[PDB]
Amino acid sequence: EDEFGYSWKNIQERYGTLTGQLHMIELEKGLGLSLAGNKDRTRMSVFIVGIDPTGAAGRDGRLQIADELLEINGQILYGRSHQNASSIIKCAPSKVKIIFIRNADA
Repeated sequence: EDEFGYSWKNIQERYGTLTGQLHMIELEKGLGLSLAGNKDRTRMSVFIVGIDPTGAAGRDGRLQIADELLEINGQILYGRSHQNASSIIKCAPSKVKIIFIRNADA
């Protein structure tokens, strides 16, 4: 585990059954992300719709448009409005840890 209780074992146990590919990354902050989604949708509840190419996420280069955000710093993002998820991200300290899933055709 890290400070949020995150390990690859743990996150695989929680989310390993979802269709798509699970990821976890750490970034230093802002992140320069635009989010969209629907609170009540059962997949794609909060997802990335924009990445500032000059901001922390863009420079890092691992996050991609349409990536579905599950958690940041121990807080669950799905089932909540994208604005609430954006607020959580904005209020977070510099160091962030993000669990997300990517949904490729093939």
